[PDB]
Amino acid sequence: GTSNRDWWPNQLDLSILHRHSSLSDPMGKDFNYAQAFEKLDLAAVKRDLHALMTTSQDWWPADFGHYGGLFIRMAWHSAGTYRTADGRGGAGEGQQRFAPLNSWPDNANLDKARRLLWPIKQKYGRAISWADLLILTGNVALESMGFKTFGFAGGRADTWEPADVYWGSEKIWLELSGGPNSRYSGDRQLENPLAAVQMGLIYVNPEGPDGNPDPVAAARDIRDTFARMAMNDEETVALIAGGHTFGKTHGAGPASNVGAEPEAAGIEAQGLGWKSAYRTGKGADAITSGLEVTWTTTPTQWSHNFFENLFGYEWELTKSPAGAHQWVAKGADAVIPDAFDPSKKHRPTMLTTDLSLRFDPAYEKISRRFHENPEQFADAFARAWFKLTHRDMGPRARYLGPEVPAEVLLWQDPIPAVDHPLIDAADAAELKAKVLASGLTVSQLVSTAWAAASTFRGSDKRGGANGARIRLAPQKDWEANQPEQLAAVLETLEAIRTAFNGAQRGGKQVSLADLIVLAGCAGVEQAAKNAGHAVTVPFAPGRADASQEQTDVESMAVLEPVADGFRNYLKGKYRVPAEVLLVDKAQLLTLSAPEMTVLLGGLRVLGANVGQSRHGVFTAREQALTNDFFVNLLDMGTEWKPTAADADVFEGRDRATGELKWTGTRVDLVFGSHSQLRALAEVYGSADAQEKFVRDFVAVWNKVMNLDRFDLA
Amino acid sequence: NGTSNRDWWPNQLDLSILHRHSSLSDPMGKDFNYAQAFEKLDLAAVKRDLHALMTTSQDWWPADFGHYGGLFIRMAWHSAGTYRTADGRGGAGEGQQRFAPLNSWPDNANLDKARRLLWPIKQKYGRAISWADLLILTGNVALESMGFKTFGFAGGRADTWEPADVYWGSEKIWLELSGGPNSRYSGDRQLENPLAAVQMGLIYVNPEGPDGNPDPVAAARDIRDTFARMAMNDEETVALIAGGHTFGKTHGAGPASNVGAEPEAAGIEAQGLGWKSAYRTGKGADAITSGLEVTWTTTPTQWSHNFFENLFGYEWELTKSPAGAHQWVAKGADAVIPDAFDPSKKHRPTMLTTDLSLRFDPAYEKISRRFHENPEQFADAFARAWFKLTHRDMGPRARYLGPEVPAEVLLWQDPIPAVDHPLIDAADAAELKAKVLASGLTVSQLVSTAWAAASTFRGSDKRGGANGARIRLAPQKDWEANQPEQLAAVLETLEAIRTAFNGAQRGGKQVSLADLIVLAGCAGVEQAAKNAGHAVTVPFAPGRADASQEQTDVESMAVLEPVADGFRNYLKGKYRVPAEVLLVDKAQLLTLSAPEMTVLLGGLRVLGANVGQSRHGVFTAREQALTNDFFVNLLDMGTEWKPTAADADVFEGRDRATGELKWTGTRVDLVFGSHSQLRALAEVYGSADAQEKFVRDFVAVWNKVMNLDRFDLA
Ligand code: HEM
Ligand code: HEM
Ligand code: NA
Ligand code: NA
Repeated sequence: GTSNRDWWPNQLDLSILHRHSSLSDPMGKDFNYAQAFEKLDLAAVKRDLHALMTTSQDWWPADFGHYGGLFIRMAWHSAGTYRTADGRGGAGEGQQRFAPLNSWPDNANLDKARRLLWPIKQKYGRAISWADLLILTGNVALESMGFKTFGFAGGRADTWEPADVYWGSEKIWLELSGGPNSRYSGDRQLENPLAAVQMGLIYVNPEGPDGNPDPVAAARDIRDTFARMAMNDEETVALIAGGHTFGKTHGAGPASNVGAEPEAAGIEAQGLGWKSAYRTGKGADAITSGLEVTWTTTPTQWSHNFFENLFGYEWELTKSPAGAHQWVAKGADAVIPDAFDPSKKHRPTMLTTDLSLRFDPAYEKISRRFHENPEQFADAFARAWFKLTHRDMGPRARYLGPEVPAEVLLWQDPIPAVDHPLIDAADAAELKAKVLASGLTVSQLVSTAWAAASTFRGSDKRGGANGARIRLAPQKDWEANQPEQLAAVLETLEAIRTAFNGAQRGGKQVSLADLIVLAGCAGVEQAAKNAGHAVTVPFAPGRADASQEQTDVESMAVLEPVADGFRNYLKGKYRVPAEVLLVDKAQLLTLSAPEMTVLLGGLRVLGANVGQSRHGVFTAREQALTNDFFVNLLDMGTEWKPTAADADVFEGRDRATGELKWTGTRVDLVFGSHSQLRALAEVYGSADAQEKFVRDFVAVWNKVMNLDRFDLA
Repeated sequence: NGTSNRDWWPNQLDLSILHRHSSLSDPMGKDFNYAQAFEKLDLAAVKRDLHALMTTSQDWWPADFGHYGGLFIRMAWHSAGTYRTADGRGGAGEGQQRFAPLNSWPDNANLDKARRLLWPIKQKYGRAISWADLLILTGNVALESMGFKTFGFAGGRADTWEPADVYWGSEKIWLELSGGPNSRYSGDRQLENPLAAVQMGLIYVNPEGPDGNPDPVAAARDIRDTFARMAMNDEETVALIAGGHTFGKTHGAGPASNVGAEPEAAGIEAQGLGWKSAYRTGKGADAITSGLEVTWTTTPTQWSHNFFENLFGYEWELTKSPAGAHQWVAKGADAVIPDAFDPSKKHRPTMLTTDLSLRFDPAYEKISRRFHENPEQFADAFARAWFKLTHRDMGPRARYLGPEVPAEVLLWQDPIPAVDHPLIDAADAAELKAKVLASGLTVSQLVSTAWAAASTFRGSDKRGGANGARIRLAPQKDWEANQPEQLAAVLETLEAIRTAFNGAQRGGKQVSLADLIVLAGCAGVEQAAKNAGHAVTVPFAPGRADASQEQTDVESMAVLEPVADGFRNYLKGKYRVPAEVLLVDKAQLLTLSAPEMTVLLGGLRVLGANVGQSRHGVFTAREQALTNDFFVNLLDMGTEWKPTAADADVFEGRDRATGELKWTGTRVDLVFGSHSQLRALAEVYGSADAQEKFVRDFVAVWNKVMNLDRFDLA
């Protein structure tokens, strides 16, 4: 059947904002995963997982009699889709069980691994999510094989539909770079927000870049992709060598023997795929990647044999039985066990990408340190494995269960504990009046609180106003945050704070994080009063203030808003139209289309635009909270045309006289163009809508202010 | 553009249709009730404002003849005109003309203008009048302004907030003529169900003639077919076409190549409008809409009997408009038709091919002549047909709101008689459930009968459902999916219970068969829970009434026959669309989400609801017990599944280790173990902590289905 996307393939896509509705969720509206998980007998689950490890199923027999390498790969791929650019991907939603990830070529045969876990999932039901179970299974694999993990936290609630993630524009799986939808340009520059070299890969190609078996060039791709997943060189080496201490690859025959991926497979395959016609199609005959490498002499036991082999041999370029490029140790004896025939041994083998860890000079230094000092290796891998598998989990307040590591890690964006009584409702009223008596304006207050709170992204639960990181580097100097204006606001609020905190008894104090948000709340109430309407904006205390030393400035970079349509801001010129970036921002903020619409129309009239731009400020009562954005946008008495200077800026003129009334950007005018968004704008621009507009604006503002408040969850 | 799952797997089933229209996309609060808003609207004030608008010409789209009435009648007829009786989809009832694709169909060109003219009134009255109501009300006021007395009007069409998911065809080219790679025609001009238009982007037919051939006789065939697929017979069809074309004009002042992008394709600066034209002033006298240039009557802004005087009073010659389209001009006629803008110009009478159909098709000619000779008959038929057109998708009369609702009950409304007696109470319900369970009717029989009765409902046009007890009447009683012999036996037993209970009452209390069928079904579900060891309560609301055969139009009922009902593992024949797609379509008509579809189907399988007692998907050894066995067995990896060599749509589930046959299933059964989203939902209900959740969710969805048509309780 032909669909709107067929007819109008470039039209904006709002359905990404309405995913994850109560309609698609099988759990009741009142289900709380954390409450379920907190009563799970986690130790029982781990005993069942430990037993599974060596309980082979004949439909996918265990290599070496142990599923631990398969499950480590499964967990690494669950986490391994994460990109720092947008926070999207990662293990936190269990999306490996849905399309497309369940059918990526790099996820081949992980369908088998997840099917092996259905009995346990069935047994414990809603008390352990698939998302949590994939990671826990990887940890138990590690522990069953003699590796001491760093810990584990539960709390990843399951999702029920595919996420809407941009994974690239190629139309062919695994397409090599330089096609019509190439994700590379320039001198091998990978397009943001992507963090993989080919469509359907986790990070890099195991043969080498676009299949060229050069370990030195492959290392460049490794470094780039892993940095786009928030991993540095030490962590990268630790992870790759750690993982490839275990198990094996599968390439026993030609790939043409492997059939349809799960989403393409017949109904009878019951959710599995990659059925293979090569011999038995499984076990000793399995084909996954097409490579046939076994790294260590004890694939089912932690060891330091990976680096012993890597540095103890020179390596020769060869082909697997499927024709893939891979490496074999020169002159070596047959010392590696076969996965099924106890009478057969094999030479040491390596991937191109493994040899990267010796042949890239910076990696070699780390690898040599880890080979000489395997205890350093083990501790770096434990820490990296916990970061890999937790990087999208959000604040430590979300971590559940008895195995949470106590050590606070800089990458967690930690927030200090609160050790003092909080302000009450009368205190909050006192502080709102003091803020308004200071002379800070509605625009100042709104804009500051907006800046602080709107760094949140629901993709990885980073950002938000908790921490008061807006006062620290690098947030205080981001262009969108108007650094000179911001510093003046913060100085005034810090003086209010000092004065209130100095008058208290009992140890009650207010943090700057809370006062920044409360102050914005006062600005919204004041704006409403300027419009002739008394409203109270909700406020929940309990945010704390992080220090500079507790803030990783490099990792915070990815949270800079380079496009924030809510402030009519674009840092530079992008290929993607500004309205598309607005809906992307809205999705990261967890807003629906109605919420996005009200929020933006209110922010325009409040003075939230960066630089005090008049674009979209369709009011003569700026700093009053009215629906004037919508009534003026929708007025057919005004005609709009792009300016000669800038096609992305439009003038609104009176249709009869030509007199200039307004200017606006694409982000402003989309609300009067897109048929769905216009329908929303009409509700808030109707003559009965003043009360509704204010109430819904207050509700969405409070939602934004609370996005990172998992202490209140 | 970014690659999507639909790009990778373009045939994989689409569940998002079941989760449209969530609370997320709706700007109104979850407790907004449009009916309550509407009932406090000052409808008379609205109508005065509409009357004023008719002659308030805007310079960006100047009014023909100084009166927007013809544009607004066309706007309202196109709002209603997308309706198809096959699935009940389309029509005016959701205001979908303001969203894609309908807002940009070629046949809806310049109706963007019409809607924009109505924004000030919409703004002024806000939530108290929906767009969907306002489009039809405007059409009514246009007719009244121009001297035609309407049959009435009902409000209550709530607005919707995103595009509906309707199959409009498979063509990938607007307006494609027939016989292409995605043709909606095969055979001897057989239009594919559920479609009710000849070309992609048309309302019904091509005004030049079939595939552009200007033959009024063959055009008539397309008209009859498409109109019938919109629930309209010959009398109604002639009344509507001639009634409509009593007003206004078409627009074709220059070549079509002058007309730019439709609204969904236009630039942001167009602010939601489209079809900007570079021909002269682009508007008014110079307007280009269809490409045809026809004005039917000597008074295009006043109700008249001139359409049929012209149609029969002249012989007609084939000509071309200024844009090159085929149309007809009256041979020898004087210039008697006014110009829309220049008082000094007059024009000869002109007609479309499809208008000439009403004279050259022999059946239509007889009706046309009758209307020409008896203009009061014409007026009354058009009034009634205009009301039907604009209300056919509104559902039971209980939904109709406001002071202008016609009192007359019309057959097409599938009327249900008023209840005029006390209803059964809770003690009575318990007494009747006990009687039913003591009769020896089985769980299977009770569940199946109530399912059959209630699951005819479809939310597209709000037809069907268990109210009325139409399952006992023709044609429902004879539908294959309803198991006519079994059904007769059940109905005879329930009628005997009914008669015995009703005969013992005082005070006028009685129970309808419609309620008893539903109550008996509830008792079946209760019994099945008991058989599983579980206490359970199934909610029941009395108040259904029994309709008569005479209140039940058998031909209109035919389109409600389930030819595919995955919930009973039924498919009447072989179809091109795979059975699991048909299941999701049926769930959409039933208003079910994916979790509800899932739980419902797995429970109905174990209760014995399958047609013919088929064992397909009956994955239990305790049939007639309400358990989650369907899910636990479907998900057991100890079973391997393969299609049979006899029928590739039937699968055998064998023990993986022995080969022993354990079960058989269809595509509708197995999709729950294959589709990645459906399987996720099956896993919840197949978990060891899920038995009570399954029962409680099943009871809820069952009750939901039993009450779908209960707009008396709304
Ligand atoms: C440059 C990065 C990496 C590359 C190119 C890569 C590549 C691959 C490939 C091609 C396979 C074989 C799949 C198959 O045929 O079955 C595989 C297996 C595996 N990988 Fe990696 N890998 C990378 C990093 C990792 C990381 C970070 C971990 C975990 C910490 C990991 C753990 C594993 C394990 C445990 C296996 C064995 C699976 C089994 O025994 O079934 N790898 N790797
Ligand atoms: C066989 C069925 C029909 C066909 C092929 C048809 C075709 C058309 C076409 C091509 C136009 C010209 C559009 C333009 O260029 O502006 C039009 C105009 C119009 N039609 Fe029909 N029509 C049909 C039935 C209807 C019905 C059922 C009604 C309403 C009861 C209706 C009412 C109108 C009116 C009032 C106009 C004039 C619009 C104006 O003045 O702007 N027509 N029709
Ligand atoms: Na994420
Ligand atoms: Na409909």
